[PDB]
Amino acid sequence: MQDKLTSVAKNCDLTGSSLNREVVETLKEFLADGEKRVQVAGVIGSNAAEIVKTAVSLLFQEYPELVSPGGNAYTTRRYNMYVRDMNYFLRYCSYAIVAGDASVLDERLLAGLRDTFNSLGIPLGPTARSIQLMKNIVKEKLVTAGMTNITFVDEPFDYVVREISETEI
Amino acid sequence: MQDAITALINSSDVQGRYLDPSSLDKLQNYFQSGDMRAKTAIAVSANAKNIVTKTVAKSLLYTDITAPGGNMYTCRRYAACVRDLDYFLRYATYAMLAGDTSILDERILNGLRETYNSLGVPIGATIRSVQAMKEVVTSLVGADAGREMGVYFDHIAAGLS
Amino acid sequence: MQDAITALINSSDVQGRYLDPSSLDKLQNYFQSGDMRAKTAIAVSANAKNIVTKTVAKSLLYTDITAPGGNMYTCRRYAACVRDLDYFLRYATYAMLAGDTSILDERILNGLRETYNSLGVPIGATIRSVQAMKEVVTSLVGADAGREMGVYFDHIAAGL
Amino acid sequence: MQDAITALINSSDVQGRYLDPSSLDKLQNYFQSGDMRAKTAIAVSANAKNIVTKTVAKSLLYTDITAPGGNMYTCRRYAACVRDLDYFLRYATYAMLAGDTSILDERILNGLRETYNSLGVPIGATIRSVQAMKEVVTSLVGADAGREMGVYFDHIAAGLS
Amino acid sequence: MRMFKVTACVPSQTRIRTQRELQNTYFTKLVPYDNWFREQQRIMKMGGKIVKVQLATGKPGMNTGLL
Amino acid sequence: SIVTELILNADSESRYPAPKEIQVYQNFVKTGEQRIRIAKILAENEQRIVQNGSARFWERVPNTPSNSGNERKTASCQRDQGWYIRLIAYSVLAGSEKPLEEIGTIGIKEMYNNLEIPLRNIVECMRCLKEEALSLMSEEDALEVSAYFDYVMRSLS
Amino acid sequence: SIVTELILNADSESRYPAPKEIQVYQNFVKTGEQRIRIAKILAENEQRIVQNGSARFWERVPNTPSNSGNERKTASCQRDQGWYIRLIAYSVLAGSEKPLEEIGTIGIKEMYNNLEIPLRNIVECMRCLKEEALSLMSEEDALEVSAYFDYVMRSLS
Amino acid sequence: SVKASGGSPVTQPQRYHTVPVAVISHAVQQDRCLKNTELQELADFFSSGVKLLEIANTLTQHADEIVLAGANRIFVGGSPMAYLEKPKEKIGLPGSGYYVGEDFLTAARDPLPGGFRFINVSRYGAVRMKRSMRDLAWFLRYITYAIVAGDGSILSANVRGLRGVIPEDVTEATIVALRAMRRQSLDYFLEDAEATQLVKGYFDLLIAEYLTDKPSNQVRIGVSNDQQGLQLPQSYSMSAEVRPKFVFKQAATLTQKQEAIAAIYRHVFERDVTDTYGFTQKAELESQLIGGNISVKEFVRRLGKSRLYRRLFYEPFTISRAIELAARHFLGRGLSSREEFQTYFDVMTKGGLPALVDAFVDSAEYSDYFGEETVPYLRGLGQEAQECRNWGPQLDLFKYSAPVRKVPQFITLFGSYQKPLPEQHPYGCGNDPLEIQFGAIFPQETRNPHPQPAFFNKDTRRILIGSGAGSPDKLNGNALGKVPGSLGTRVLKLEPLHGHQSPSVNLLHHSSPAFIEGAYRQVFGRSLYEGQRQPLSSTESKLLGGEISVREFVRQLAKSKVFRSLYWDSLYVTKAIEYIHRRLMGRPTYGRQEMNRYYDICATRGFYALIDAIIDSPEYLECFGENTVPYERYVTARGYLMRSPRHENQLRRETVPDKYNPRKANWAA
Ligand SMILES: *[C@H](C)[C@H]1/C(=C/c2[nH]c(/C=C3N=C(/C=C4\NC(=O)C(CC)=C4C)C(C)=C\3CCC(=O)O)c(CCC(=O)O)c2C)NC(=O)[C@@H]1C
Ligand SMILES: *[C@H](C)[C@H]1/C(=C/c2[nH]c(/C=C3N=C(/C=C4\NC(=O)C(CC)=C4C)C(C)=C\3CCC(=O)O)c(CCC(=O)O)c2C)NC(=O)[C@@H]1C
Ligand SMILES: *[C@H](C)[C@H]1/C(=C/c2[nH]c(/C=C3N=C(/C=C4\NC(=O)C(CC)=C4C)C(C)=C\3CCC(=O)O)c(CCC(=O)O)c2C)NC(=O)[C@@H]1C
Ligand SMILES: *[C@H](C)[C@H]1/C(=C/c2[nH]c(/C=C3N=C(/C=C4\NC(=O)C(CC)=C4C)C(C)=C\3CCC(=O)O)c(CCC(=O)O)c2C)NC(=O)[C@@H]1C
Ligand SMILES: *[C@H](C)[C@H]1/C(=C/c2[nH]c(/C=C3N=C(/C=C4\NC(=O)C(CC)=C4C)C(C)=C\3CCC(=O)O)c(CCC(=O)O)c2C)NC(=O)[C@@H]1C
Ligand SMILES: *[C@H](C)[C@H]1/C(=C/c2[nH]c(/C=C3N=C(/C=C4\NC(=O)C(CC)=C4C)C(C)=C\3CCC(=O)O)c(CCC(=O)O)c2C)NC(=O)[C@@H]1C
Ligand SMILES: *[C@H](C)[C@H]1/C(=C/c2[nH]c(/C=C3N=C(/C=C4\NC(=O)C(CC)=C4C)C(C)=C\3CCC(=O)O)c(CCC(=O)O)c2C)NC(=O)[C@@H]1C
Ligand SMILES: CCC1=C(C)/C(=C/C2=NC(=C\c3[nH]c(/C=C4\NC(=O)[C@H](C)[C@H]4CC)c(C)c3CCC(=O)O)/C(CCC(=O)O)=C2C)NC1=O
Repeated sequence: MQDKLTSVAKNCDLTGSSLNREVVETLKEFLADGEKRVQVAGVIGSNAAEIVKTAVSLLFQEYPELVSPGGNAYTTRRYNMYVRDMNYFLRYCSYAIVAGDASVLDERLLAGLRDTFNSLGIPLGPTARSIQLMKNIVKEKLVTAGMTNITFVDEPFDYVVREISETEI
Repeated sequence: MQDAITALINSSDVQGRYLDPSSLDKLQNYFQSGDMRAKTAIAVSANAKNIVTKTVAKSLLYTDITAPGGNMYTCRRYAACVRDLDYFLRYATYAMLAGDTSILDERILNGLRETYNSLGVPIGATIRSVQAMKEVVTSLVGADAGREMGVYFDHIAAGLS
Repeated sequence: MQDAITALINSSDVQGRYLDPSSLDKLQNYFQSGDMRAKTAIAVSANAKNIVTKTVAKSLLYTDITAPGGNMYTCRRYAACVRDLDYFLRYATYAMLAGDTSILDERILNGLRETYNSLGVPIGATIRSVQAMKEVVTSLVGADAGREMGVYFDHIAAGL
Repeated sequence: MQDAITALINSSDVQGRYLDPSSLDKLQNYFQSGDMRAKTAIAVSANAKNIVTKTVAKSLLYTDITAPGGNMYTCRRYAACVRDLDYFLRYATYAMLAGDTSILDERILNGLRETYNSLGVPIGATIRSVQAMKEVVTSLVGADAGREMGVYFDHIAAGLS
Repeated sequence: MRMFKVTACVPSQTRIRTQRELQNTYFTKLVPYDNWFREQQRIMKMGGKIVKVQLATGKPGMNTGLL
Repeated sequence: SIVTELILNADSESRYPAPKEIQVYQNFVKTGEQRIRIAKILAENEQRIVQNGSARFWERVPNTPSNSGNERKTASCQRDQGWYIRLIAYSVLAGSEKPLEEIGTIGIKEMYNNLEIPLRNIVECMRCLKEEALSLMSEEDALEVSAYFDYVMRSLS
Repeated sequence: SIVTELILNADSESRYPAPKEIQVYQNFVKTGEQRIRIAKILAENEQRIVQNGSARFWERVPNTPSNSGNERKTASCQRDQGWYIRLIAYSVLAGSEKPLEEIGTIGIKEMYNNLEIPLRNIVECMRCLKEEALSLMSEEDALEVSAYFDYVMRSLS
Repeated sequence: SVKASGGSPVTQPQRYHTVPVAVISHAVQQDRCLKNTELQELADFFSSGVKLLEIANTLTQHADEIVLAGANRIFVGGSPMAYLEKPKEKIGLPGSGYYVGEDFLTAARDPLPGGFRFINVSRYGAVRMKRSMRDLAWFLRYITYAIVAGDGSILSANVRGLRGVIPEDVTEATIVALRAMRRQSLDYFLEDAEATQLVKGYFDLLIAEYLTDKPSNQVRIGVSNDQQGLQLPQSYSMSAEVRPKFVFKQAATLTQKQEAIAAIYRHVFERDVTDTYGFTQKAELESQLIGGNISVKEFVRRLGKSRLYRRLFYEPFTISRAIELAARHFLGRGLSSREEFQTYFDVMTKGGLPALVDAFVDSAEYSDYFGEETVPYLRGLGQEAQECRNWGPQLDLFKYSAPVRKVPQFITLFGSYQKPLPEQHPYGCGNDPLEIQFGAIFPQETRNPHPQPAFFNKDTRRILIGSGAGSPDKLNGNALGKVPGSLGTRVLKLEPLHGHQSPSVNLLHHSSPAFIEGAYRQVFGRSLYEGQRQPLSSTESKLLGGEISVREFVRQLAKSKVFRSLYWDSLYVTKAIEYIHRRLMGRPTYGRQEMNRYYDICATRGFYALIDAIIDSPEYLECFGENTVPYERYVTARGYLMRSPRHENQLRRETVPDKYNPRKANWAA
């Protein structure tokens, strides 16, 4: 996996344009938000359990059939698996927020995720909904902490959804 | 494809000899079971759409597969699953009439796994659907003919895994 | 791996209801047949080598597949065929004791067609061997026990 | 497709230069051998049927391949083997006339080994048949023309290997 | 081939986190010479203690005949 | 087999077999016993049919590769006659000429041209074998036997 | 024994013995009186079992090292027969073939090949001993004993 | 971004334990028939099944009373049983015959703990009350399930960690209710002392396991910086099947040591092949293990370096596949990432197979999992937290058919994870025929399996290499393509015919037999046999008399029974679709749009409608019109590469010196 700086530096040699003006501008823009990325990751790590618990409770509110008999969140075994996987998603999204690059998600979260979920019958719609709920809760916590320009926080979660959701149109 | 008679003929032909008494006995068994096979084929033809409807209701409806984001979500994917089930039922009837699973291997199973993996179709769900279809057919037709058709339904299920 | 009790419990649990009289009746039939199923499992465990010997003698010996150029030619492939027959008998006994075919679907048919087709093992001869084994087991353990073993023998044969 | 002239032209073309004296000498050699090549092509065209007949007789007949269960059993597979040998002979004649093996590579040998492996056709038997065909052609058209055709027969045999 | 008779105690440093089943960590065994450097490094990096080392097989200072 | 023909015909239209096709299937499986009897008749009498047909064929066509003094050629001709009798028995069993056409009729001219066997001689031998086989059979049972012998002869001509 | 087998089964899964294992253990310890009395009748009738079995074994297999006119060979063969009877008594007491396997089955073929005693002869003698010992006890008692005798014969083949 | 797929194996994880399942699983994982003790356990369980069924039925018949006894012990100020929702039967499902026709109207017509505070039903809320009542009924239902199953696992796996999921405010209350229920249950036998013992045991197990306070997740720490760390809840491990683990002890009896050695053989060689292959040297190794000179680790290391292991799992395989198999044989797991494969490939390149065995056995992971005395065992689903990245490959590696697959399964997937969609059919590599003159040659799924599925959506369009063939007038728009083996301007074209007999010698570009043979050779790929053209003779006549065009002649050729038998009767349906499209349109299909359209046509109407749809397509009219026989216009990348096997023209490799007096130092004395 790579972070933003590593990918940009390697692309500098790959593309043959070296350290031109556009690369310098993108590097400066990225470095301007680095402290905010670290702060966002700190907030996510300090409130991980609360975020996951809130998101899973809201998911079971919006999908009451999940916890009913025959549902996928039926029994504490599957409930614990739900919580565990949502923690996985939150952890790797925090990693991607720090790195500024989505390669960590590609290599350690999304590679083979669809195969696993098809094998185990894990529904993807509720998975995307839970990721979006976690994203909303993280945004609420960041607004509470006083952060202002936190658009990049949307990038991992949304991206993950786009990678796991099926094609409808 | 290849049916029971052709299977016995080829088994004798690779050795370059006439049908031995055991092959003749097997051929007589197939000839005697032909009447039951024809009756089962008639019954399945009459109620094919009903069989598929009952299969979908028994194994797929009101699950996370048909919920939004599921693989049977949207009308086109629902219709595609129904089309695949129709193919399975028709070719199971063909194989039951023929007395051999050769047509199933040739036409249905040779590449279905990789196709489903590429499309993202849940193979476990479709195996459960095929087993539910076997149950529906055995309830419609009977025990003996239901078991005879379930032989080929089980072959389809094994080939899907 | 899943047995009859697991299947019935799961079918009741999916709809979130206690064991209805039909499921209780199926469980009772399974439990009551358990005595003879264990008895015939003991008999098969005691006579597995003889069963395989008789099966090979009456279905594979003195045919084309034993002569050179056949798939049972050379001692290594003969031993491999005998081992496959032992596998089929042992897993049929497993499936009988469990009262379910899940073990066969999980550890026999999962990859059997791919293995046999990649190695060139003839499917038809294997089906005939499984049929001969079913006949031998039926003649050894009796009519009803032989029939309930032959259910799983036929499941294996239809899987191929 | 390349012939000798086009091969020399392309080899000089990648260097962006006219044909050097060595290439001109090779071109003169091809022009000189053109008469023998035409004579050999005429002879092979006139005797193709019995060439393939002799090849099959001296390489495949009265072996396990033509016995029941062999790959040349049944008339359909015998005819298919004869057709493949006809293709080999015709395209070897084309390649000999062209002075280049390009047509064999792009019209015969592309995926032929994979095709035979998929069908179960014995590769060793095919190689032996190609060698027998080379010997038969050498007997028909002499030593020099025989070895000239044997170059492309051996190219086919190596492509099958 | 040269063999070392090695006695060591290599406790697990992560058995609480992984909840692996308890295993005996005090062993004595013959380690081939070609694997002894790596084995010793592994034991050292796991926090274990090498108690005794002996040249069970072979002679010190041999120039040939190691195979 | 006629069952394979019916199933493939139904499949080309992506439909279950029509009532007429089911009637054809039922009528075919109804007559399996007679087909097995005819096939057994052909199997039992194959050698004497081959011998008598070879005698008649060599009397009628003496200038043939079989009786050119080559023992191997004679044996190969006899084996071919037995093989075609066997294929006709297969076709009788299957209720269709598909076994005979797929084992010994598609590419028959190519194979025998490569073997350098005159096709007219093979037609004459097939006719002699057909006469011999029809001798040792009732006409009602010999209907399909004669039809399949004629099928071979037409494929060779 | 059965007890150690159950305990090792539980230990391999790192769990306390399951209720079914406990029930099997209780059923086994209940039959201790029967096992002890079978072992007693095996010890008291060991000499006659050895004598009758050796007589029958020499009747059916005369060409054997024991029946070769050597006093010491005959004595050692009868000693071996008595030893295997004792091992079968041990197995009856333990409820499993573990004592027999540990004492006189693992490595039996190597030991007897080193002694140049044909293995088929020893299998015949074991069969004779089994048929002699089974006649001196109730059929219900025999179920265990015969099985252990079979364990000697299978291991020796 | 991640379009590569390793496949989705069919997995059925265990959700709880049953007595038969546990016994049979233990027997299965040791590769032997049931023991006498295990058969006795099964017989004892079966003989007692009727009593268990009677107990479960007794508890079921009084379920309302037991749940009411539990609820009344903790709830005040309301009726708790009003919030107990029973399961509802799904009546009138489609196809059930509940409604006949399209007419739907006529179908109808123990002391409390210190300081315990009760829960006010009204202030607790409808949601929480429904939660509580369904929880009590669920507890009773799972207790009856555990009674029938003969194992309390279905309880233990589902209540350990439940404390806290059920609010910590009411955990005490929960216990109270459970005890109340227990009391009521024990009031329903009072005459057996064995059924009461069983019910007491199950209730006590439920209470004891529910009292565990936040059980720790089992952490799987990454073995290197290229591997991720994971967590597995204890419930998943408890519900999963149990690995029988063998620990070698020098003080154990010979039989137990031999059992452990057999386990080692079953793991390293996938089966005890030692006797079959005459592994006599095994004896010496076994002695060195039995006497305690070496450990299980050194025994496994010597086994990996033995000639038997080389013969079994090195000689038949390439280096990549051999590494992938050795991963399972020496670590009990598949490879995790391509960096791990790279390190092991470097190890194998430097030192060979013994070096690879040393790298596996000497790893810190081996000592972490198996130490020195534990026999290596298969890890995987249910034993520890699994990664998604190697899901399919590892599940396929643990199957007995793993040594039958020769194409690598891990390095290929790991490489394709980093790449865009592959150059292949959207339905997989098995749907791409060989691009040869004739014959539908496809990769068989079950013979030498190497499927590499990818997530092609419905809108992907394939990139095809134009062959440059066609008439000069139908060019200059795609004239930049060039493919070897293409007959460029040699297309078969027949101008339509328009009271006197024709001349004896009238010459076209191709004679009528030559044109007909060319049409047959294009449609069928090759010339048919002698009699096979008999069914089409009339059609040929209609082509020679101008009754039909070349397009209609091609359509009739493709509709013939010979074409159907050659390319439709014994072909997978979409494989037949793709091959027929390549033969008639002259190109492969672009993507799932055309493939789905033709598959729907084949599903609804059949083969003849498919031929009509292909021939009547506007692209067919644009490319071939009515008078031209089709021809190959596009090839795939692999088909192009198979026709270009010579590269000697590109290996031309890559004068006056630019320096005076080279390679000399300044101011040399
Ligand atoms: C209401 C206007 C009409 C009607 C409705 C009705 N629907 C069902 C069940 C289902 N409806 C759907 C619909 C969709 N699935 C999709 O993917 C889409 C595209 C977004 C749609 C519209 C499905 C899949 C089902 C099956 C059940 C499920 O959801 O899994 C029923 C059947 C109820 C039953 O079980 O009997 C009915 C009756 N009924 C009317 O009277 C109206 C005309
Ligand atoms: C229904 C039981 C399950 C299901 C099915 C499903 N299938 C598709 C789409 C396709 N399925 C096939 C399969 C076949 N090809 C063959 O040749 C044969 C034998 C005749 C079969 C069965 C094919 C070719 C397609 C076409 C894909 C396309 O759209 O081009 C879908 C739609 C998938 C999509 O992404 O649109 C579905 C949903 N899915 C389930 O969940 C059921 C369990
Ligand atoms: C003769 C020295 C001993 C003897 C032999 C015996 N063999 C059979 C039958 C079979 N023998 C084989 C042997 C092989 N198969 C192989 O692939 C190879 C490797 C090249 C060998 C050696 C087989 C497969 C059979 C089975 C029958 C068959 O050939 O189809 C028998 C008859 C067995 C029966 O019960 O029918 C016998 C008697 N017996 C002795 O006592 C000699 C010491
Ligand atoms: C015997 C009835 C027929 C026969 C069999 C045959 N099999 C092999 C090789 C293998 N068979 C298996 C099968 C299994 N292994 C398992 O663990 C299980 C599940 C319990 C099964 C079903 C496997 C994995 C192999 C490959 C490994 C091995 O060689 O042992 C062979 C040898 C093939 C070869 O050429 O190597 C043979 C001959 N063949 C016949 O002709 C009989 C009809
Ligand atoms: C004869 C020397 C040997 C032999 C041959 C054989 N071939 C087939 C069938 C096919 N042959 C091909 C080969 C080609 N495809 C091409 O495009 C070209 C270049 C023009 C060639 C040479 C193909 C594709 C087939 C498949 C069937 C078809 O005709 O389309 C057979 C028949 C096998 C069958 O099972 O149908 C045979 C027998 N076999 C031998 O044993 C000889 C040594
Ligand atoms: C006898 C009626 C006529 C005759 C025949 C003749 N045949 C051969 C040689 C061969 N015949 C075959 C035949 C077949 N192969 C098949 O696959 C089938 C379909 C089932 C058939 C009928 C073959 C393969 C051969 C080649 C030799 C072999 O044994 O494999 C000969 C000898 C030819 C030679 O050159 O030696 C002859 C003479 N000849 C006549 O004159 C009769 C009209
Ligand atoms: C130019 C920047 C570089 C270059 C290019 C080059 N390309 C080809 C040939 C082909 N290019 C394609 C690409 C596509 N076809 C498509 O439909 C699409 C998607 C819209 C793409 C990207 C293809 C398919 C070909 C094959 C031929 C064809 O046109 O069909 C060539 C010629 C190769 C040949 O000799 O056949 C070249 C030279 N080459 C360079 O050196 C530049 C860096
Ligand atoms: C870091 C990348 C990664 C992921 C994502 C992952 C997922 C994952 N989830 C699993 C289980 C599970 N996951 C879920 C549920 C869900 N899961 C969700 O992400 C949803 C929120 C929810 C459904 C909407 C369930 C119910 C199971 C247990 C399946 C069973 O019943 O066996 C399993 C199988 C058990 C295991 O070995 O852990 C895996 C591998 N593993 C990984 O390495």
